[PDB]
Amino acid sequence: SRGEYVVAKLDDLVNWARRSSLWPMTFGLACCAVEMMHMAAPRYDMDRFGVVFRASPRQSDVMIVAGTLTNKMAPALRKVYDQMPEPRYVVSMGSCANGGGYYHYSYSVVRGCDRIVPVDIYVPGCPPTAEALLYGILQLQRKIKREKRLRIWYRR
Amino acid sequence: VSDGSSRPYRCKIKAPGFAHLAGLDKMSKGHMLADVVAIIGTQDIVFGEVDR
Amino acid sequence: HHALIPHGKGGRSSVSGIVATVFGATGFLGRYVVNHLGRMGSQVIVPYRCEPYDTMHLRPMGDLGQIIFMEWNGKDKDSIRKVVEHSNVVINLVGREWETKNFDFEDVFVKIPHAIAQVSKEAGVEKLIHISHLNADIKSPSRYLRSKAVGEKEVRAAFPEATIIKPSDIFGREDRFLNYFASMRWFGGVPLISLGKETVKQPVYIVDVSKGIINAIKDPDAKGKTFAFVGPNRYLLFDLVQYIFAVAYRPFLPYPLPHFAYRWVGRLFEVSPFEPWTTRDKVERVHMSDMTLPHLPGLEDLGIQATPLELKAIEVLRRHRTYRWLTSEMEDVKPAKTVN
Amino acid sequence: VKPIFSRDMNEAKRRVRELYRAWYREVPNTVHLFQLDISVKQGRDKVREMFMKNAHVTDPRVVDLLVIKGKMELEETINVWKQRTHIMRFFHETEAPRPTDFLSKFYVGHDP
Amino acid sequence: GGAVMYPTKETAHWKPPPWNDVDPPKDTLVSNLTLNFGPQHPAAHGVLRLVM
Amino acid sequence: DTRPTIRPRNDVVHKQLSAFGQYVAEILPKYVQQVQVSCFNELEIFIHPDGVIPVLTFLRDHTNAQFKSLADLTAVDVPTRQNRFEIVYNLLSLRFNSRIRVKTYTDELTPIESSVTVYKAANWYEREIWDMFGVFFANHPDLRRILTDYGFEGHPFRKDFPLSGYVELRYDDEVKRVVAEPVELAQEFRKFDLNSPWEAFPAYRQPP
Amino acid sequence: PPLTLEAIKDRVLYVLKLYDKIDPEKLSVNSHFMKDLGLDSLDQVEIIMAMEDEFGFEIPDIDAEKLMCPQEIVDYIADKKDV
Amino acid sequence: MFMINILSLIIPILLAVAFLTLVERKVLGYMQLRKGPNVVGPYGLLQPIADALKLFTKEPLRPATSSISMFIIAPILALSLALTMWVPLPMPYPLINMNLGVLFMLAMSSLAVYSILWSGWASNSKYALIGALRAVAQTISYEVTLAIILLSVLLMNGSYTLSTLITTQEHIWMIFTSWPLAMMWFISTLAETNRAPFDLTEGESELVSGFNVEYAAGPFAMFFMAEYANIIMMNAFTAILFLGASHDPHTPELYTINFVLKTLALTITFLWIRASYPRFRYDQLMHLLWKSFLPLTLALCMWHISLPIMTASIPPQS
Ligand SMILES: NC(=O)C1=CN([C@@H]2O[C@H](COP(=O)(O)OP(=O)(O)OC[C@H]3O[C@@H](n4cnc5c(N)ncnc54)[C@H](OP(=O)(O)O)[C@@H]3O)[C@@H](O)[C@H]2O)C=CC1
Ligand code: SF4
Repeated sequence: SRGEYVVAKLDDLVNWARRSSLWPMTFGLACCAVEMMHMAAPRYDMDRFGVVFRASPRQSDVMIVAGTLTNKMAPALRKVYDQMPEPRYVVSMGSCANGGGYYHYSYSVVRGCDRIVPVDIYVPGCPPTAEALLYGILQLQRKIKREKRLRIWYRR
Repeated sequence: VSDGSSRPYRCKIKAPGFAHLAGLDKMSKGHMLADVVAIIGTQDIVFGEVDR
Repeated sequence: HHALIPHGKGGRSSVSGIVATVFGATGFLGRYVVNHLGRMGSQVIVPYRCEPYDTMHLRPMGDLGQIIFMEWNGKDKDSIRKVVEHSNVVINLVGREWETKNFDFEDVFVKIPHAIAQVSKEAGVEKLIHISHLNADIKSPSRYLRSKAVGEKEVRAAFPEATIIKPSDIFGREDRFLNYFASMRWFGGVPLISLGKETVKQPVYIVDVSKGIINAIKDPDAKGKTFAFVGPNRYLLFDLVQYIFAVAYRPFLPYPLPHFAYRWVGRLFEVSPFEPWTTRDKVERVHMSDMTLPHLPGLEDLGIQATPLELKAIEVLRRHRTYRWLTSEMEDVKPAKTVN
Repeated sequence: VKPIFSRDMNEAKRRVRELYRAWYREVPNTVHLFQLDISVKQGRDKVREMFMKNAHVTDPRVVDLLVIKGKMELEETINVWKQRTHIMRFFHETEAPRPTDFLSKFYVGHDP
Repeated sequence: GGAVMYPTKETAHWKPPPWNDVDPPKDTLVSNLTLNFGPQHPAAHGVLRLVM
Repeated sequence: DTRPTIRPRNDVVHKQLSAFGQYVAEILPKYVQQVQVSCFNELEIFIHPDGVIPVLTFLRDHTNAQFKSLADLTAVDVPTRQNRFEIVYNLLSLRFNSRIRVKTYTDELTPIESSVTVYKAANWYEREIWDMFGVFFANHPDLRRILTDYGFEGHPFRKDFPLSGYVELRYDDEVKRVVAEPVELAQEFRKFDLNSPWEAFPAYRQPP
Repeated sequence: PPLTLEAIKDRVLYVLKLYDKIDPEKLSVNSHFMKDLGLDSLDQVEIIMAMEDEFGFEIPDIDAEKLMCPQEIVDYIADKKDV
Repeated sequence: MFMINILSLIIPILLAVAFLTLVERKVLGYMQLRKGPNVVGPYGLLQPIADALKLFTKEPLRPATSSISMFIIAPILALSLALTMWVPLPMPYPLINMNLGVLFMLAMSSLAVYSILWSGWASNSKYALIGALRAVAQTISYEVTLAIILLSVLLMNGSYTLSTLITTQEHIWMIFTSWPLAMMWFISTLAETNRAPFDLTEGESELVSGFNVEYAAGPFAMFFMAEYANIIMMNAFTAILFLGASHDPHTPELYTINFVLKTLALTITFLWIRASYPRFRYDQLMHLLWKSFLPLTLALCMWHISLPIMTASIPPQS
């Protein structure tokens, strides 16, 4: 039908804009934040893909949890995530943020940021290489490309 | 600290930035907010070693 | 056949043997039902027809592998089969307060319930928890409550040993009842039929309803029983809305609107292709007084004591206050008059 | 043994009362500042409950240490170093009630 | 002596001015701003809560 | 012995450290209980817990001991002693290019005089010792939690404190906040028994 | 308006009535808190704090330990107010 | 036809702002051994469109502590004034020809400040309040010097009419006559637009996001557009004032092109300065503008008052 075609084309336009102008917040916790800086380094240049590191959570689209998420830090991470205006995405970088990593059996480490915020992409490594994080972000762009938000609305 | 076994009994780590950050208030006396940003950077602090 | 021995301490990493398929878990009640199931260590299967993004908030509710997401179609029994095939409990929460283009109250409160109940028997599911509405009448003024009664009979026909729950007006953080009245401030006054003096409502907290569903599954005697989940206090519509505008610190301007005019206003808001702000059935349901059914067990029989609205109303309506009245406590506002 | 702050239990009890007054007069501010969804009575009862947990203590050194930790907890609350999550951790809500009856324990699991 | 020659009940509570007209300074001390230079801040290295 | 595998031993520094240990013991016999020099040229002075301030102030101000830098301040938990907590002071002397160690002991209740007046670095070190072990330092300008969570209960670096702790955090959708719950592990920490049943070093054999 | 002993007694008894744990049957100017009303040390501390709020002065714990009866509270308030 | 002219002065300016975002990103990248947006569209030409669509499809949040009325009015004032300050610009013919267009520009800039003030105040956040106070301090420091330098350089123009600037510079750029005033005016324009070494109102590395920290989606896009439109407009003002261009009355395109190129060069220098220097401390900004510029601006004002009289070169009134 003509209705589905317009909605599908509109959905592609909306998805293309969101996935090609991802704005991660400047949020780094540990060793993995250093490799995150190397993704913004000239060699890999995350800004080349439109991925620009905004500072305030209210002006961001992705939260890249890069580092160990301690118990003392967990409430701060959740509130900063909640203050992100939707649509917002979470990318877990490093084994520390995935399932606790080296400090899984620690009295003051949350066993993965998944227990605090919903995660869209898990980037494995300790630390994941700057390409591995870039691969995860480019994988997130593909995941957003497969978002039929308006197309489902037309069929609700 | 070694007890004779193959696992260390106690391993205290002395972070150089642990003492430097303790004196942040001492150094940032009479300085503005923008100067504290400078003072934090000049101490070369990585919180992995500070928070062992 | 799928019988599991509970293990652990009932925590996040425990095993409870409560493998469940919560239909319509992407909704106000669904979130709490899944969260209660997830925290006990239950294999929760969440069917969804929306975008996986909308299901993201359900992900942290369970341990690794304890929350499985798989798509389903309400008009495809095959999709229902693959989502209830390995479940020993099935909970039906699918329900929309407004008729859509492709789904009407009959399709959501009669056809789907019947399909879920029918397929569950085929797969051998042990326990089914159906959620109707306290005021479900075969001759009710509202089509929403009309279909809610027809589907109730069909579920018992398809699934004879199925627990049926009839919540009154669930209220909570993401509710469309307390937020509904508090959002009427944008339209100036508060239109109420007969100034809300001829309607009695007995709202129920969202947590109590969710815990009642979980306790119903745990209870071995809930099979075949029909429960009615109601709050501990009955309020007049005018008194309840005034209390809603009281803890919200909003100027309460109630003006009586005739029934035909209010129905006309409801029709205007149905034009919106998105979620309507109000509906003609929404108007009739709000004006309809809550039924009293002392012949049915409630939350008390399941061990959960209903929480009074006064204790849990500050949570819902705090976001509706201005900066002036954000830090005000929950004790300054006096409880409204209850018709008990 | 060398004392910490008090040489007698009466002296130690004095500091406990001083801490309780500070805690009792802080609860209205804690509910207001943290925007808690509880009543002032609930917080003040909770303060009483936590004090009553350490009621069997008889060693004055332990009493002083408990008050020292009590003041530290109060300072975090006054300075809003704690958050709403930290304050509401005393009111265990997500934790399911664990019955203390033998037959109830027997039904649930192998817990001794 | 006193504030006025013919004092009344209301005026009797009011005391005479200081001898050097220097009113005792008030103790309404100005409170500072407890800004939270918290973890999210870009200059805080992500895991530093600076309560200034 | 000799040859590349072994580590060379310097006797000159050993003699100097032994002489300085005798010097310190002579000057401060009221608090010094024992003096040792390890084979790798590290000097340790053992001090009665009341001698923290006097001995440290001597080692900081004395013309023949200018240990003006507090290298480290830690505690060692040995739960087999009456005074399980062993407080260790690491000092550095830039004037004589040497280091010294001061070791005291304390119980779970007996406080220790705070060396903030001696070294201003001891502030956060004593805060960390209190947070991790529970040792209380009297006359401390600001003693509170430095490394653990704000509502944390217990001192983790104690030998009897479990590795995984007692509580864990997660986000609950009902209460809209991070909540603490008793720790439950998907996989238990597999404890390994690694010690060999055969004596490795005959030089450290304890009497039967 | 000058302060009177009867006014102090009435205000003290009103504050005691406001306290929930105090049963009005045993409540009298002479009735001991712990011995008769059935109160704890912490309950007495809460009562002292309520009296401080009512009368707007600070009672050190040294005096609060002495205060055990409503008449004793009235006497302390009168002495502090010179009434 | 006048409405068509209004649209042909507003929509192209918004497109220029949108693509100036991309130009800035790519210039910073290539000055940082990087590559600017290069994936979205050919050479990144589709990046601004993606950014705009994302921002306007992003959920805007209304802070609970914020005063809604001011919080919404501030962005509107910022953009409306940013689009209005282009009305009197002579390129070569001004849309609205005012005898005192220069004072109109000054007044419009002075009003635009309240956008940052109210956005900061109404945001009801500590960082936003700090950003608003920093904006206040910034406008305290540059306004006097800005006005004095502008007056001194217009003393050789004969009037505050902007169009006359083209005639005055018919044989020679006015920068050859007031290059110290040109330098000070350039720095004052940098400080005014909350730009390079003077990005104190926003303070990304010190105030997270400054006054606009609580702004998201559409309103944030409006503030960004207003900021960059003010950048381009101020660079255009610098071009017409000092870097005069030839105007053949029968071929206005010649001026338009020369003007555009000069404005583009000045904007590129703005980005160049942004990626070359550290940020000032606003105490140091105020001290500089009050103790190194202001005395010199007063001295040069005296000089440029006395010079036409002492050289019998007073410009015509009409
Ligand atoms: N106060 C109340 O809300 C009361 C409600 N009830 C009934 O109990 C249940 C409680 O659910 P509630 O929290 O209100 O849910 P919501 O209205 O918040 O959300 C409806 C849920 O049902 C799903 N759903 C609705 N229609 C369809 C459809 N045609 N096909 C597939 N899925 C569908 C939705 O999935 P999706 O989001 O993807 O569309 C969503 O998960 C409902 O059946 C409700 O009518 C009874 C008494 C009181
Ligand atoms: S995953 Fe490895 S590198 Fe990354 S933060 Fe954890 S420990 Fe550091």
